[PDB]
Amino acid sequence: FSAPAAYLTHQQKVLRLYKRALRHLESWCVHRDKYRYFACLMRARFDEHKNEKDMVKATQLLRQAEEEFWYGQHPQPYIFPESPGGTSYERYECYKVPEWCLDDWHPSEKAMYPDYFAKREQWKRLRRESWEREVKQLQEETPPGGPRTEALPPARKEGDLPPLWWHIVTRPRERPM
Amino acid sequence: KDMFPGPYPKTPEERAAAAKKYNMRVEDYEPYPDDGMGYGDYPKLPDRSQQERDPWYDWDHPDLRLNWGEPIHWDLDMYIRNRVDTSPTPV
Amino acid sequence: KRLFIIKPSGFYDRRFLKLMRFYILLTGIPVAIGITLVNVFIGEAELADIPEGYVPEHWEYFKHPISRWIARTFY
Amino acid sequence: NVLQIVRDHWVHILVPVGFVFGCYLDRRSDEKLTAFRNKSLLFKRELRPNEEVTWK
Amino acid sequence: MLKIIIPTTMLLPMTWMSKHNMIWINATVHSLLISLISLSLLNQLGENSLNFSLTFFSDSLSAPLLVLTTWLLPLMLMASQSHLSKETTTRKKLYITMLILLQLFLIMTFTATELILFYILFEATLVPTLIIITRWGNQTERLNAGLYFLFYTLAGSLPLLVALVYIQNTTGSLNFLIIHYWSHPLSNSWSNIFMWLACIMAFMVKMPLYGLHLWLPKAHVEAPIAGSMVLAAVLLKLGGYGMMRITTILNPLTNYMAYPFLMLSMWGMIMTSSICLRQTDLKSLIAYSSVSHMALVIVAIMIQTPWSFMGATALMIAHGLTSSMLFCLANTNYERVHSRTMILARGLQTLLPLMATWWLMASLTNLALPPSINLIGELFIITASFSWSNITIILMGMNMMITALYSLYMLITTQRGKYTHHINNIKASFTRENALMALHILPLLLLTLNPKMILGPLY
Amino acid sequence: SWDKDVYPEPPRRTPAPAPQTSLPNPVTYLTKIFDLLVDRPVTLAREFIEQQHAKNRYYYYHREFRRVPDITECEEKDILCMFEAEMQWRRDYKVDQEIVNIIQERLKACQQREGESYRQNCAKELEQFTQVSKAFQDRYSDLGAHYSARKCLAKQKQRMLAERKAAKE
Amino acid sequence: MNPFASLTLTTLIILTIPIMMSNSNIYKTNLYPNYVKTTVSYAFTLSLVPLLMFMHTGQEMIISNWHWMTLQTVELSLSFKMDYFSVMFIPVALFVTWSIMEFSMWYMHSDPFINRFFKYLVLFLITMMILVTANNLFQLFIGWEGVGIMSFLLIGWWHGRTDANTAALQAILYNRIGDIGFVLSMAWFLTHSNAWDLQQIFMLNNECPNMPLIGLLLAAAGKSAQFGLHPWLPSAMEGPTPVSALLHSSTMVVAGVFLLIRFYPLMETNKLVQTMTLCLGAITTLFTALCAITQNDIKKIVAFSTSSQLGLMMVTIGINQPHLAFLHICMHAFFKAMLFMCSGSIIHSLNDEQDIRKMGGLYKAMPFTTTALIIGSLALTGMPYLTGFYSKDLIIEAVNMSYTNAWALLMTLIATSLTAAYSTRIIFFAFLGKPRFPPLVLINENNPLLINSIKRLLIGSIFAGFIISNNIPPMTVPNTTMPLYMKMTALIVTIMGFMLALELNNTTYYLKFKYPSQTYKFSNMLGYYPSIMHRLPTYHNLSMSQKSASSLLDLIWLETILPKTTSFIQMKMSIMVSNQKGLIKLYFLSFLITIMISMTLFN
Amino acid sequence: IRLQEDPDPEDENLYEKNPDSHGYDKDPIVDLWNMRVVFFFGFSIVLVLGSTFVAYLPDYRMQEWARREAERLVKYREANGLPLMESNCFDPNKIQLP
Amino acid sequence: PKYKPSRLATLPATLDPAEYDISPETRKAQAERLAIRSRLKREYLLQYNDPNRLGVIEDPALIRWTYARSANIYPNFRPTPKTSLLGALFGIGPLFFWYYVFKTDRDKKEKLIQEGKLDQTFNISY
Repeated sequence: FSAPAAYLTHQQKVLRLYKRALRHLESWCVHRDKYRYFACLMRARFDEHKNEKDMVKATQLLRQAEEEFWYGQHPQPYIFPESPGGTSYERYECYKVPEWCLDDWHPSEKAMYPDYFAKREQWKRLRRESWEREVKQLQEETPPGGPRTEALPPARKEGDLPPLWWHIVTRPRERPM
Repeated sequence: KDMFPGPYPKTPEERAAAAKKYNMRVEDYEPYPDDGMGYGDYPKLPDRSQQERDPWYDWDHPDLRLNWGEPIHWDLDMYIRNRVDTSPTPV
Repeated sequence: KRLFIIKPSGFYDRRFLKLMRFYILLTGIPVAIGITLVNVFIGEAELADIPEGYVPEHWEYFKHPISRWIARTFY
Repeated sequence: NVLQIVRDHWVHILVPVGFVFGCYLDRRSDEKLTAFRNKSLLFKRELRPNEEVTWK
Repeated sequence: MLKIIIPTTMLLPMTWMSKHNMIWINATVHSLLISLISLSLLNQLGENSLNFSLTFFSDSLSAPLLVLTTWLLPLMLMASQSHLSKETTTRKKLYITMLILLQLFLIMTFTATELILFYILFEATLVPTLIIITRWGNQTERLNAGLYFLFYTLAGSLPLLVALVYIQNTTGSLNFLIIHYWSHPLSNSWSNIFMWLACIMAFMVKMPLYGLHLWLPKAHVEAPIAGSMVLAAVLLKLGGYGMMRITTILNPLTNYMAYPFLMLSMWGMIMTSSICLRQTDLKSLIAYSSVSHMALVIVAIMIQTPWSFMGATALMIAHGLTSSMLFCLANTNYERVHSRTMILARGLQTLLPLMATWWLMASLTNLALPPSINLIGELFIITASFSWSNITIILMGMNMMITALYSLYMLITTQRGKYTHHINNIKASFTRENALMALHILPLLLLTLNPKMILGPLY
Repeated sequence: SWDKDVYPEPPRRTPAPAPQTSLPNPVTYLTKIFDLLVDRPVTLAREFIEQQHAKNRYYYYHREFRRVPDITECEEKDILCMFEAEMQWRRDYKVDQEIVNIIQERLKACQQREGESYRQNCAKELEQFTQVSKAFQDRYSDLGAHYSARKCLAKQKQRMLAERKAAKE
Repeated sequence: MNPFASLTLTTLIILTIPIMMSNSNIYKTNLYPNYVKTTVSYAFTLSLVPLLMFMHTGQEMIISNWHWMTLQTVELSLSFKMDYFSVMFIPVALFVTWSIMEFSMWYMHSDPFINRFFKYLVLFLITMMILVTANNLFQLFIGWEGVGIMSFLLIGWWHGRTDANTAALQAILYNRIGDIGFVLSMAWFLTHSNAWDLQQIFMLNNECPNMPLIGLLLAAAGKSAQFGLHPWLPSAMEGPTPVSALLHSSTMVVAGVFLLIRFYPLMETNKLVQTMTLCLGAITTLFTALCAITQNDIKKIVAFSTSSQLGLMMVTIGINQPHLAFLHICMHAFFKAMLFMCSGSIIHSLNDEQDIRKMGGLYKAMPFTTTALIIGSLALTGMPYLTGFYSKDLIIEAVNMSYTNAWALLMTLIATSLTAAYSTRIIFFAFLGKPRFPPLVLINENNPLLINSIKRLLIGSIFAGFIISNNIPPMTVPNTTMPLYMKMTALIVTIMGFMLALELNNTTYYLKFKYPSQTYKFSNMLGYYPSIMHRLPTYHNLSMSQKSASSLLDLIWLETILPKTTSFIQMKMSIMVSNQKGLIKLYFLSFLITIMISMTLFN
Repeated sequence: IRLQEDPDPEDENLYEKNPDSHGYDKDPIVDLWNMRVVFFFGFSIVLVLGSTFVAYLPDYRMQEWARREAERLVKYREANGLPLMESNCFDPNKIQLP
Repeated sequence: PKYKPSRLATLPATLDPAEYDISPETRKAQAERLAIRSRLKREYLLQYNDPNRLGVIEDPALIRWTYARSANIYPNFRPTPKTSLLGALFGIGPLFFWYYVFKTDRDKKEKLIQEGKLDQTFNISY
């Protein structure tokens, strides 16, 4: 994912409502041609108040649209199969094994895949070597009262890796199988 | 030892210390009402299920949708995703 | 593309299962063979009436030969 | 040497000797309780030829 | 009976004089041998009890419990090997001796012919248990838990001592055989009522009864794994055994005095299982499940119908095995994660598959999956209670539902879901742990084949 | 082998097969195949094992207990006589339970055998089981978990007193 | 008769061989699923032999091979009641399981634990066989709980998916609610008729009081997902499609109806129970079909159809027509499993797309599964001279021509139209129309396993109804003379449903977006039952458990009442006794007071 | 507040010193022997031999004897027309009812 | 129409009026909440991504939760009239209710037994 923000701007909130409204309308309009027709009509409604400048007026309109969205909410909206709430959501989660278990393999098991584990050792060394700089770099770029946002800085200088990278880089594949 | 739940905060100073202990803002922190039920100074977090929490946000504990160090609801076990859900309903 | 599949170490549980089966069968197989052999050849007993002026032993009131041996020797 | 073996594994006979001695002690108590050898009104029978006791 | 008692005593000098590298090995060997010897006692007669001597006897009630204790000792040693591996040789030998003393005391309790001898030994069991809990406990609540357990048991027992001496003075003998053959009905006088209370309350405390069960959670949670094993496998059954023995001379006053305890237990099973539903500690959940399962036995004993007693014996044996197994599994997880919070470790099924299978089978036995001896006992008790009153089925079925719910909840929370990311010390299951789980499960499933052995003397 | 008197099995009445269709009954061919490939080798193995048993022919006897004075003819504190009588009573209790079991087996076999006519063709079995049930219940019921010969004696005495009162009225 | 017993036992014993071999290398190898499938196929072929013997003569037997334990006057022995119901159902179940196993071999090919999956399928098959071939209530209960637990395991196949775990727990919960009634029935029969065997129970019970039959009804509703205990079946779609196709479409779900059918001689005696079953089944049919009308997940629609069918069987029980209900069980097992397999094929081809809204233009893309779905849906709607025609139509006829609660009959007939409606839904919105699935078309059903399994079920769905009906001996007196409109009512209602559903589907094409109606919200929210009845009770129970029991009583009052109070009293007394003053004057004055008091009191 | 050793690190995994551990102790040979002892005596002996011993345990519950005696009694009762089971567990002749 | 929230059906943020407040104090409060969250997240990540660390990362919040749920219950308990009333009515109330029900049923059955009305034709197992 991406680093979260403290709040959502009024523009961001309207965009979020726009995507939800279209998706619910698509759920209502099973046939594609039917959806495309009403999609533009709904888009026009957003365009009608695109010029709207008064924030109080715009906020008032936003409240009304969300109330309208709830009343017109599809009781059983379409959710992507691997999306949260989908039929296949978290289906392969059990097959995802953390990489640190490989270090617990018996020497016989590690002998079955010598080349892979040899390359794995290289990755282990890389993590340890860069770790000290990672923490040090974070301190340098950390504001006085600690971090106020969860966003992390990149590798400023060559030879360094982005701080706190091991888990993101070595995370389990979508389909371990 | 001081990082353990204590008695109901009486002075505002006690309330601030409790808020700091639970890693909550002093404004947000709210102890359970002093009804003698043994709740103590534990925060009265909103009674919303873990399912309501943003599924796209990266949680430290994904299955529980929780972060490390975040104050834990008193009835979390009841409000787990596998149990009672308080999410909004269309009707 | 053959990709390495991260798995928990399976050698230890498999070893436990192997050892358990080995130790169980170490005596089960002889015991099962003995049971089959005794039942096939020695067989059970017939409910004959007590002969006159005879006091059957405590093991002579049981039918299955293994049960008779157990009663006679351990009881 | 076998001596070294028994020197380190002598404690492995205590409990077996315990069982043997217990069998003896149990037998002793039974001998003390032989007061109704063939006096029960259910198992009263004449000793068979060349039988010292019924051991009951 | 000395064929079992004497080797158990001979275990102590062996353990004290065994080499530091051979303590556990010798103890386990000879404990298993002693269990094999104790297996002979299962050949109970149809009517008469096996009266070995004037002091020791056994029946179809005592023999299963004796076999259970003699079998439980080796598994306790195996479980104790792990945490007691950095202990000095003297203290390790001390722990082994405490376990051996507990086993010897329990054997003598289950075989004692004289009621006062049974009281002496059954209250002697407190000393080793207290020492084990207070000395080798891991938390700081161990001292308070030991105090609670000891004081609850003593407050129950002392009136029992007074009552037993009174019976000896009046009847003339406390031998179970004489007490049963010369039984005389009790009147409804207040003196008889208080005698009945004195004779029942101690065993009610021993097997956790709702209201007097507060000691059990503390004891089981704080005690070391072996101590919890005995506490939940034999020490609780001590109450049931004593109550079944003592009810012989407590009739017909039992009919009038059972209602309070009967209602307490019938509501307590539901209450404790509901408490299990909302527990945050694994060991506490196991303990409360034990409370409910023992309340079932309390009901069975109070009703005094033959089917109830058969089901009570079967349930006692089954629960002993299951609770010991559950505590062992929780101990393995705790040793790996160094915490007893249930929600701390999640998705262990992926990391440890075989231990997850053990968890599944143990939970299935806990919810009384047919035809496990657990279900046999539970169903017999349910039928007996239904004969007592048809309304009982409501509470009994609800309790069954809640038991299934919380057992599967435990399995799902621990052995299912997304694995905890930060926990990286979960190593592969040791052979010893798997062997412990197997030696807990296999005997039970085999016992299902021939339930007659563990169906009590009323079979 | 068993006593047909104890376990009455009405003489079998199998109807004669009278095929009216040219099509060959598959059941007949299947039964012939099953006999040849299964019954024959099974019978041969049985014969071999029976020969082995015939070689090692030994007998086991049935222990019989003499009658012992009942608890009625027993002194108040005579524990020896009381023990004898109680053991006799428990033996008789077991025998009565087994008698009930035998009659129940008869009833179940009748229910299955008579098929849809079970209601009309098992009246005798139902009556027998009812009689045995009544007798067993009157003799042994409500005694309690700690049942004893003295308890049956007390129940019988109470029953006899009630019978006397009823007859006097 | 001798081969009858031998073969009947051997089928079940052969079914156990794969489980035993799960300890060998075959389990580790990739041949284990094929070995399982071949074992099931051979067992089905063996099961055909007793079926042929029974068809020729009517041979029915009970085999009490092993004696478990004799509890005083109650003897428990493993007894297999091989009668019409069991001897006929075993082949049907085995054939369906064979087809399902082939489909699983295709569908679950990539699954890492496919061998475990097949072993679990065999385990459930064994439990269901024990349930079917049970002469003791204890043996039937073993099958009951074994089926429930195997369902628990298979539904929660994907442990990572929290929804799967919740669904499995919910299934166990509802099934246990039924098991309460099952245990009540067992206890009642033991206490009153001193027996757990069907024989003596039937013999002694000739009036069969309400209580045992009511408990049996509760258990049947639990296993057959009747109203009140219905939500578990729809939620059971979380498991893999083969699991839903085999257990929760054809074997597990029919267990309750089989329980009621097995006790038909007792059920006929009582009258209130018949009416209760009738009304309950009517409610289930109406509600489940109404919900199915507005379901966007294909598996959900099929599951609700299964629930409706089970309710129709329960209504048939209410008409005191057990054999007809069993025949319907068989036919439903034949066609509904095929429908589920076709749905699974659609899902696999469309890359886990279970929402019908994103499925379209599948009529020509998948001709074979299209034909199979068409035939199966037609049979489900009782197309004449199909498996549906030989059971459902007779059921409707019997309901109309009987002294029946009027509203129950009405609900059955309305439900019949809704049946055609949801069929039209799963045809129009999935196979017909223009494609709505994502691009990168990977549609491919050219798999021998899938084709062969669906082909076997197709041949069954087309001819098995005729074969079975024309072979089984007559057991129900027919309603020969009947008003013509009543005779054709089933077909008329089906045609009405088809026409109205197709009309509404055509209006869906019209470019007219309209806001949801309250009735549509009610139907689509499953009548709101899984919302309020899954939040309020659970919340109250858990909150009460944590507060009133755990804290308020256990950790607060119970401790305050005995230990805390006693200890506090002891502490205060200790403080009083150990005044820590230590002055000779005071305790010597106390000595003087003691002397005076003793001299006065004891004189 | 006190000069005490720092908390002992997480218990050393016995696999670290020897990959083949079986648990039990640390010395590999004694681990092997402990596992052999537990498995041999625990599984091969008690679990197998004792199970066989209790399986063929001689019937002293008098079950078969009870059934055989019941068969004899039923034969006699039916042959003589006597009721299969009487209505009194003891003879009324010897009961001196008050 | 409008949506009425309940305890088991909370009000969504989209319909929540508070979500639309753009006042400066609310923005500062949101910033402070994010700051606390970021600090805790940073600490957890630092421990979590440390190669040397081999063990469970202790979570103080979890310890506090477990302690408060069990350990701190009694210490904060006060014998208020509400607590006493509720404790009595849920401790002895159900016991007395079940006692009454069971006693009445048992007495009814015993009465039927005494008059012989109760049917026990085959009730030979109890």
